[PDB]
Order: sequence, then C-alpha cells, then structure tokens
Amino acid sequence: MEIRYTPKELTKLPRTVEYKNKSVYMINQRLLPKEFKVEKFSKVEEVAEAIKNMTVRGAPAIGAAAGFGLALYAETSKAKTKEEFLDGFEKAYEILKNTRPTAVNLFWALNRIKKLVEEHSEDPLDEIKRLIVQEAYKIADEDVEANLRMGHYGAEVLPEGNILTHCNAGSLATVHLGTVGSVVRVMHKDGSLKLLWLDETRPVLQGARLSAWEYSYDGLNVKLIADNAAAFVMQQGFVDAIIVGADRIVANGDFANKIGTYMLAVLAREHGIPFFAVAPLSSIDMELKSGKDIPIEERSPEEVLTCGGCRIAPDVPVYNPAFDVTPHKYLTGIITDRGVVWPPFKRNLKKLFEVN
Amino acid sequence: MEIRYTPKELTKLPRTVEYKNKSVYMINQRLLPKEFKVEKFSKVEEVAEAIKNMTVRGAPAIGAAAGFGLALYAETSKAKTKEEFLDGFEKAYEILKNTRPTAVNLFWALNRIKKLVEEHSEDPLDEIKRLIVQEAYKIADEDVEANLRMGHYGAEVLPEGNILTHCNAGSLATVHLGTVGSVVRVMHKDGSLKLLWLDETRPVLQGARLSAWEYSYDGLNVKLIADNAAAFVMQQGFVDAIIVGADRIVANGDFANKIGTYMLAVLAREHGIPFFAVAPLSSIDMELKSGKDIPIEERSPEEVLTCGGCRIAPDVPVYNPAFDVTPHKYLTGIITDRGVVWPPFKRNLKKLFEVN
Repeated sequence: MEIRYTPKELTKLPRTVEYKNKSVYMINQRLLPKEFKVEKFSKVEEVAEAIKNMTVRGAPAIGAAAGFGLALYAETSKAKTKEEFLDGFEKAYEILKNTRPTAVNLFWALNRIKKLVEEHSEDPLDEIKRLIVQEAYKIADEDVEANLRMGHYGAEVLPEGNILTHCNAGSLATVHLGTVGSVVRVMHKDGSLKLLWLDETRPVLQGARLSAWEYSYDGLNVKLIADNAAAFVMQQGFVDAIIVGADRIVANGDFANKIGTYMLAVLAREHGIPFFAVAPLSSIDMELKSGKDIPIEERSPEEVLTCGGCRIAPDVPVYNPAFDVTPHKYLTGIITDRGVVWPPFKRNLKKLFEVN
Repeated sequence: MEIRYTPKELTKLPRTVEYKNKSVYMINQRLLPKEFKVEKFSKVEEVAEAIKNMTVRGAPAIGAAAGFGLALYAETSKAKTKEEFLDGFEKAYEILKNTRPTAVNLFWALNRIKKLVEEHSEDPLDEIKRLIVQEAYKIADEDVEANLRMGHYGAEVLPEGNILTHCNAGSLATVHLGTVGSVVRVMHKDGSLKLLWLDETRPVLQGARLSAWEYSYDGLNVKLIADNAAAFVMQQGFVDAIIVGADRIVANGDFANKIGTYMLAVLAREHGIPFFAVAPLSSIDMELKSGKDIPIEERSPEEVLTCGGCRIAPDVPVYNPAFDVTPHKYLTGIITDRGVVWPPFKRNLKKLFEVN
C-alpha cells in the first residue's frame, strides 16, 4: 500500500486537537454548524472542562486532548523539585481522568504517559517534561497516520460513484482526516467520489450538524437526507456502496456503531449494496466472542423529545439506545489501518493481530 | 364482521372536524403537542383558511371540512332568491377548492355536494339547503364508519403484543378514530395491545408531535423512538407486528406512504415480522397498475435542514422525498373497511371492487 496523499492535500481543516506554544487548540464542535471556531486553552482544568462540555468529541480526539493536557502540565508546572512535580502530575492526571470516565481512549492516553513517567522517574525533571510532551505528540500523530492508511486502503476497495455514510466519522471524530472521512477524502481527491449521501442521524443529529459541515467544508459533493429515506435512495439505485465507522468491533466481526447502522446493513443487504466498516485495530476488542457481549447504552429521553433547541413531543415514554449492534454477516468487509479484512473475520482478525 | 364498539368507547377525543350550531369545530393540529384546542369557525373564508394553514389535516378530515363549509354556507347565506343562493354557493365552492388544490378528498367532497345541488336545482330553496347539510354529515359519518370497520377487521388479523407504527394515521388523520388509529384503539380496549411503538418520523415528526400525543390522550401504552432504532427493536424481538397507513395503493398492492415506510417493510421482512397496511377502499387506485406509476413528491429542503423550530444544519443540498413506495411483496395483508386482502393482491383486490 502506498500513501499517495498528505493531510494538507486531503482537508483544509486544521486538526481537531492541536498543541502549540504551551496551549491546546480545539475546534469547538458545540458551535457547529452555525459557527466555526478554534478554542485556545492554557490550563488543564480548561482542557478538562472542554472534554466534559463535548467541545471535543471523537475517541482519538478525546485521547489527544488529554495527552496534550499533560503536555500542557509538563511545560507549565512551577514545581522546582521533582517530587513536587510528580504529585502535581498525578493531580492533573486525576482531573483529566475524571472528565468522561466512560470514553475509553482517554484512559489509554493518560496511562500510556502515566507508565512512561513511572518508567523514567529517576531521569532529570526537565528531561521527563520533554518526554511527556513528546508522547502527547506521538499519540496524536499516530492517529492521523492510521487515518491516512485507512483512507488509502478504503479507496482501493470501495466503488467509484455514490457513497452513503452515517453519523460523524470525519476529521472531527479524530485527530485529523477521520476514519470514514479519510476514505471519502481520498476518493474525492482521486475523483472516484461522485456523491456522498449523509444520514442526518437522529437522535443526536451528528450527520447533519458535523458531517455535512466538514465534508462540505472541503468541497466534497454531499446530499443530506432524513434517516427514513436511506432505504428509498437505495431502492432507486442511487447508492453504489455504503461505509460507516464503528465504535467497537468484537471477535467475530460483529460491531457496534451509532444507532441506525444496523438498519442500513439490512437494507444494504436487500439491494446487494456493499457494506464496509472502517476503524483502526485499537477499536477491535478481541476479548469479546460475539455481538451479544456488547453492552447497550441508553441515553436521556430528552434527546428524542427535543431536536436542536426545540421540544417536539408530549411527555411520553422513550427508547433511546445510542448504539446498535450489526452482526458480521452484513459486512462485505472491514477496513483498518493495517489493511482490509475479509470473511471469515473470526479467523482473519486473530490472524491480523498475530501478524502485528 | 361485527362491530363490538362505538367511537365513544374507543376514544375520548372529539371528532377531528365537526359541525354544530352553524359552525365548524376543528382541533388545531398546528398547536400540538404543546396545547390542545378545538377552534370554532363561523365563516366559509375561515374554514378555507384552516385547510390552507393546515390547522386541519388528513384527506377525509380535509374532505369533511370542505363539505361542512358548504353546510356552513347553506345555513348562513343571507340569500333571498335561489338565483342568488346558487351564485354564492358556487362562490364558496371555489374559495374552498382554492385551498390545497392537490389533497384529493377535498375535490371529492366538494364535487359530491356540487353534483347533488345541480341535480336537485329545481327543488325549493330550504329543501336544497337540508340536502347539503344532510350530505356533509354523510361524508363525515362514512369515514368514521369505515374507520370503525377497519379497526375491527385489523384487530382480528393482527397479533396480540407489541406493535410498531409510522407517522400519523390516527384519529387526527381522519374524521374520527383513524385507520391505524381504529385498529390499536380496538386492540387496546380488548387488552390485546401491550406496547405500541412510535417512529418519530422525520422530517415532519408527525409520530412524535401527533401520534404520541393522541394515542397518549387515550391512555395507550406507548414508546416514542428515533426512526433509526426501528430495526434494533425489531432485532431484539420487541416487535410482534407492524401496521401502517397508506396514502395510495395501486393495482398490484404496491403502495405509497410517508417516507420510512419502505424501510420498515424491508426490516419486518428480515425479522419475519408481519407487515400490514390499512386504508379505506377509496385509497386504492385501480387505474394505476404498479408502484412505478405513482408520482413521487419532494418538499422543501427546510423540512430536513430544520427540526421543530430550530435549524440543525449548514446550507448543503438535500433530498426530501416526502413519501416512499412499498412493493407488494412486503405486505402480509392489506386491511380495509370491506375486509382483509391476501396475496396475490392483484386479483383479490379487483374481486373486492366487483362484489362492492
């Protein structure tokens, strides 16, 4: 596989989370699509508050924001003796760690660095600082390049033409480029992307609010639709292939993703339209046998009873699963940052972890 | 077929449209679900205004209100000569006809009275008046007694259990009780209905805003959900049967309904859940042979771009097909007011019009 494109060649957005001159820069996704604004945070409790807020969202972006938060602490602490610094590092690691104790990449970033700093406890203070900062950059860089690889892999296997996607797996879900967003962004540059359909994606509407804004921002050709309409456009032959991301893939390739991903798979299947999940290897948890092992988060009823600002329902019972589980059999294949994986995924996934 | 109930025993709501002491009463559907309020119209130009506003909606309720407007005129005309009274009746017929010059039942209703009055033009003035009033009541009564029949037919062929539905085909879509509405209201009274799922139904949200409130008012057990979640509650086996209205059935049983319906069809398919459509006999068009002979309406991009009041998207192209077409093979049966119809739909449907 060759990477034929650099980040700048693919999008014109900055990165979703960035560190510069002892400060952390985030695109403020709470202000989208109305207003595009980069926030600048120069304290950890501001970075921490920007994680709770959901100023930043996307697992790899919630990681990077955290990493750089520690970077921010390293290059910022007034601690003179190494012993003060380590007690203050741990203070900030706890502050950061207790933002959305549910989002899993956060815990990953914060530990990777926690262990590094347990590792070099005896080195000089100014040296440990360098190491922290450095690793924060690694973490982040790491994601963009996984995203690059995924893109170029995906652009090989998907057809030219009309693609339909779901929720938000663009640049803004990631450090930069996106998982899905990489693929379509590569296709666009090649010119194999004639049309991208977007499910607004209720209840949280992240398809309307973020995905249409960012693919639109880069001049890609986008048609926003209601979720109900996915089937119809499929019926009419207006969709050559369907790509979604995935929040968790498990051993047999079954996977969980934002609600309505199962709907699509079943439909993609009725019109013999190819259907692919895209995600890096870290999203694959080999621990879990099958889809029935993935716990289902229900969120507040208010997400359904309202829509944007406005209320739209009487007070009545609601069912708001934030994710569904799509059985492996509906997967044409699974794009990852170490290549495309085909049936049978059970075997070829363990293989994929063996070879890495 | 026995009718084991009256409308009073099945709903605690008024008739969507009603006519009483020389005045049209309609439930203001524009103020739901926030406020419940029956408006009182006294002048034909107000009744015509409430068809336009969409204060009133649903083909038979629109048909009933346009007829009752002519009832209004007959009992309110300051006319002295019959020559005058048939000038001013033509004048009103036009005011009514120029409201939503598509909605089919309005044409029907207006014409049925128009024909009746021409036919009996030789008659005495107050003889003719009485005939208009009598006739406007028939049109409203007929829809209700069809409704009541369907209701009782549908409660037969459907299973006891959790039922899932789409958009609003309840009391508020008819003169009284609804099509689908009648069915669940019958099952509820019999206690054969443990749960009724409600697809919120983007883009227009008639599920959330209308069906949830109206079936809620009658104390049914309901749960609103995002359209994206239908497939998932099917998958968990929380759905025993799916019932939907239809805005137009053609010869082969192919049919057209609010966008999302075809999606449900294909998903009931994949989980072997029985899928039924319910309509009066007048909602079947024998002229049209197959689904592909049905014109597909698009509506304003604003219906997708926004939600309740709020905007939720950047200005990007949209596709807002307001209705999909569901091919006949997905239909377990078609429930009507003259019984139920089984595959092959083509033949049993033309039969049913001869014997009627």
